[PDB]
Amino acid sequence: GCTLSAEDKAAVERSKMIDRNLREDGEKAAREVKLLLLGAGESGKSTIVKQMTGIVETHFTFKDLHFKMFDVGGQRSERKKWIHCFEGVTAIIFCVALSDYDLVLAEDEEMNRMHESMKLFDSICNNKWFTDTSIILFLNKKDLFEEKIKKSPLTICYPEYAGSNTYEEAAAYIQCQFEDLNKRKDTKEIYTHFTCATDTKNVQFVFDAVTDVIIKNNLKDCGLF
Amino acid sequence: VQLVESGGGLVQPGGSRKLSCSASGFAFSSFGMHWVRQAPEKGLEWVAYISSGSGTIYYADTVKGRFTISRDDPKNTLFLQMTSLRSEDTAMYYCVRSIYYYGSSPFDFWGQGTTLTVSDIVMTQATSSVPVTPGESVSISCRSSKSLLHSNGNTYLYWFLQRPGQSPQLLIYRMSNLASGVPDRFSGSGSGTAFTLTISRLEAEDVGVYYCMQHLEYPLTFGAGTKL
Amino acid sequence: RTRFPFFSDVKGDHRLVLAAVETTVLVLIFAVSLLGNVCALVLVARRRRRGATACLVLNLFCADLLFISAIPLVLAVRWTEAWLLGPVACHLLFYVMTLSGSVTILTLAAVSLERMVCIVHLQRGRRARAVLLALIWGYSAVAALPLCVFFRVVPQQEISICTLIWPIPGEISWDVSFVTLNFLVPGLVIVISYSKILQITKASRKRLTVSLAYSESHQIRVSQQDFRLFRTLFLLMVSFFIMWSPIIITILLILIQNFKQDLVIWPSLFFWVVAFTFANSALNPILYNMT
Amino acid sequence: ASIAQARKLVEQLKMEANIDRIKVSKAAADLMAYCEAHAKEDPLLTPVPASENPFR
Amino acid sequence: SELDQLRQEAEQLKNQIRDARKACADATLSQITNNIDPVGRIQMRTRRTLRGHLAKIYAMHWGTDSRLLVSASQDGKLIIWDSYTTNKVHAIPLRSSWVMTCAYAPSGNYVACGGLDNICSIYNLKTREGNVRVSRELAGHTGYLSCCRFLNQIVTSSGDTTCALWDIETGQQTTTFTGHTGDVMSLSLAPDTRLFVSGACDASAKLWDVREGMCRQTFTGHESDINAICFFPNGNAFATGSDDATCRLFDLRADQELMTYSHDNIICGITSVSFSKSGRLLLAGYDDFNCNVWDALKADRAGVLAGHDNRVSCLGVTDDGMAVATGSWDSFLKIWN
Ligand SMILES: Cc1ccc(-c2ccc(F)cc2COc2ccc(CCC(=O)O)cc2)cc1
Repeated sequence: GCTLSAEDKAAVERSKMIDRNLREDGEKAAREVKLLLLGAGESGKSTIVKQMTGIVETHFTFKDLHFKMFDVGGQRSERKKWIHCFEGVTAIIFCVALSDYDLVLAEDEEMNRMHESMKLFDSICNNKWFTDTSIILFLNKKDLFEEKIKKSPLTICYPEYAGSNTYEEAAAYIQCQFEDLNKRKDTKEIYTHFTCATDTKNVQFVFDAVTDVIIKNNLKDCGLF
Repeated sequence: VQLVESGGGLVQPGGSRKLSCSASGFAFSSFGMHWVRQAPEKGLEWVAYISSGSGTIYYADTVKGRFTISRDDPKNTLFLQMTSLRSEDTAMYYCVRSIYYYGSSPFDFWGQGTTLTVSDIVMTQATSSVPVTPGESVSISCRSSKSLLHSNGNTYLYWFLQRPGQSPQLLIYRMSNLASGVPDRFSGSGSGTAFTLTISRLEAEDVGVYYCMQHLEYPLTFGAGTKL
Repeated sequence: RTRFPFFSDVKGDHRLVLAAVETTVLVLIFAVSLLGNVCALVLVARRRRRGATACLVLNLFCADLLFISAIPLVLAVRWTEAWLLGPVACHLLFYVMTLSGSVTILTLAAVSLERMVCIVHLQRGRRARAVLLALIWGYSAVAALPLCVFFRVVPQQEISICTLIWPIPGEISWDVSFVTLNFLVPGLVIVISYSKILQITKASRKRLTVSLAYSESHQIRVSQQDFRLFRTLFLLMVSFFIMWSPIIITILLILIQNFKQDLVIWPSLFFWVVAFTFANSALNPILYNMT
Repeated sequence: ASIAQARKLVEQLKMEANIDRIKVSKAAADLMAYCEAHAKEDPLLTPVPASENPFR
Repeated sequence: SELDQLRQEAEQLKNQIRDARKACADATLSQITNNIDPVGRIQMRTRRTLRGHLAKIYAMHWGTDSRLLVSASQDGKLIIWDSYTTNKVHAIPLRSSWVMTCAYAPSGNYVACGGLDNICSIYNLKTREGNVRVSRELAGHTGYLSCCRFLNQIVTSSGDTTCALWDIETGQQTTTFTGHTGDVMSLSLAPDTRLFVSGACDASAKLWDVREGMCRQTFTGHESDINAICFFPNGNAFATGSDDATCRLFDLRADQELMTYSHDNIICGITSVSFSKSGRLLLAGYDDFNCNVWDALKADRAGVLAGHDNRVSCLGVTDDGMAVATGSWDSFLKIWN
């Protein structure tokens, strides 16, 4: 700062003000939760986003916490070329419809729809960019589930299934089937939830799960975990 | 872009006053500001300077201890509080915006003026009048005490132009760069301590006084100027 | 009249073996603590730009270097006898040692409180950390100042020893204040901070259970995970109270020796508590660097 | 009717096949000549002195 | 059927093209370039370290004066650097923080910025108000924007397998380039700004004529997606980096491959590719946190720039040729020399 001209000193001061503004902006942007919302076609994301062109961003505020929901449903492209852009999200909200027994894909009627969602869940849970991001698994439309199960046996989707054909026993089986796809049982935690179309506790469940994730991360980077 | 000034008028000696400049049409919070006066002697004299974020304030050695410069960003105002106004403080104060980054023009836009009547590198410029009929090239010369060429390659010389009845405006910054909106008829050159400004085709819009200024270090000193 | 020496032994029972053993263990502690703390500190400095966190742990790492740098004088005196050393260092040696101990304890408490406020107050200043470190160093200097001015060289054949000279009054008024304000306040601070961390973790864990989110064979993982965290916190809880306790009890014993006038404090019994305290300087970079 | 897309692809392939090609030896020689006629003007290849260097 | 007849005719035509390509090959570049003097070893020290980004850096472009830089990061920021004094000239906040490309105007007046929002914003640096404002937002791509290059004309590539030449004065695509079957990842502009090249995940690179909007040539040979592409300084050669840890040097006149640059110790893909001022060196940023520097006229390696703590995301050599910038996911740029 001894051989600098007056204009050089003024430029350095301007740069320092720029750094101050950048630091304030980055501190304001690190106090907000970022949730990446995934799912399959007609899974129930429309109800999920209501109950709480590229990327669709959604703002939410619960208690003193701010949430940024990154819907990526409308961007049909090669997923592996841009999915790493979302590395570092707080959580991945994965929505699955429980009414996917008698429903089949329009492009291929011979293929079941539940397995189509299991393939996406396996691909995104075992991805090399999300080896430490927790997954909040929502199971939507449990009101149509309790009336479809009585007329259409669940054994059509699972030839190896063996149990009572009721809601409270099939829900546990489907939850375990979805949760068994996690090959990282120690770094990632799945927070399964059974929800209907007219439930108002989804945002509180999301808040509880994200507070747990925040607690675990703070214990991890402080060295205690 | 506009800077409108107020707070002038006749004041008895020994009193005090405040000059206020209001900025309208640009990001005032990112511009450093200067107060530059001009006595009826037609010699511009830099008075004060306040930085962009108000983190740096400079004064001319003549006015230290009596003048206070302060900026307010939310309402876009600039204040000069003047205490113990001596008889040598009769002038027409101008406010100048100024921005400093790589490749900018630090004296592009000037204010309009506030009359105030109370009841160092030296710049030697060629002459006081150059009577030349329109159509021919005109050359003006300016010299400094020591060299203005810094070690980084920049030479901090500025050429201005004040028309009769108007405020000055930037013609050339750093001896070779032409300002925005200035026709390419003007050009500047030189080296070391000797600098020249040449106009290829003088017209009726080039009549006025020309000033050479240094920005190597504070305080900033203006040349006497030559009338055309 | 009869003062208590600190580092001076007759060695009339066994010849030269105690000196060798003390010297070997002392140099082993010197080497291991030096290497462990220097490697921990260089890793912390490397991770300074990437983590960008108010770790505050490096202060403890640099504070242990003062213990390891005051070790060789004590070792040389142990190898020698009669305190064949200059009167100037008698003022500074125990002063820097007490400074090291006090700043280590204070940084332990500060790290615990920082962790508690980090987890309790969910994440999703910088100069405040520096001013707090300066404040704790200054307070440690103020508290340890009496130790550098009250040392005196006295012959005890006559044998020279550097020992403390005190006015009963004043001695207790400083000993009690020092122990209370540097071993019972940091102890309670670390206790309440780690207890609050445990209660927050348990509350979150048992609040997720009400809104059913754990399936079968997944509560096993959270139970095996809620015990691997309690064990780490418990060992951090207990190491502070089993490493800095011998020095406190021996300080109290030295105070009580003046009134009891017994042989409770032996010249050989000392310098082993001090070796155990030096062992904390080598233990510290292991506990607070689990990576 | 995918006939239009197939015909467009065939037309593109037919257009691309009407381009004359020089031997690879000539292109290699041109690349070598360009790399040898600008050797003195490559600061990264031949390091310049400290005075010349703007980043020193 | 008619479709089958057209398919077999196209297969025969491709066979003819392949035969024409292989009939003009006499000697590999490494056999003609066997008697020249090897470069040897090249060492570059980190002259500057540009800090200030608080997220992963995806884009970086050099100004034509070889002094000013622009860099785009996922924290929603576009920063312009002095790169001599390490000063920051401008800090531009973006409406969409998912930026994956940025460009610098050759006149130094405008900057381009695009990403997962499908929109290419164009910002005016030199205004009279003193602030940088959005001069124009360009929309019309249905996939993510992967690259943009100034030519009041800019050419962009998208994730919808199509490229587009625009008109900033109006705002509408004057030309649309179609023919890629996969996402187009990289763009490269010739020194004469008349023929550009785009590589796609189709493992193919197409050469397009700007004036006519017609694909001159198609180059294949990679076994995976193409992430980065560049021209030789004389505009007569390619430089493609793919995900199979190989770089390739295609020739425009011969319509054929010349060199493949690969080593067994490298198993990760290439993210960025650039030449030197004379084209003798070929830089390449890799996934394993470092940037190799190959001898390009030969095939041997020359140097390693391993001063980065994460994947090298962007790379660039000045117009003068004095320095090399290098950005990474660790949020730091480094000017080498
Ligand atoms: C809070 C804290 C911090 C650090 C240490 C520590 C550690 C290592 C070591 F070697 C010596 C010490 C302490 O050194 C003395 C203190 C008091 C006295 C008083 C004797 C009388 O009154 O006669 C004599 C010696 C203890 C407590």
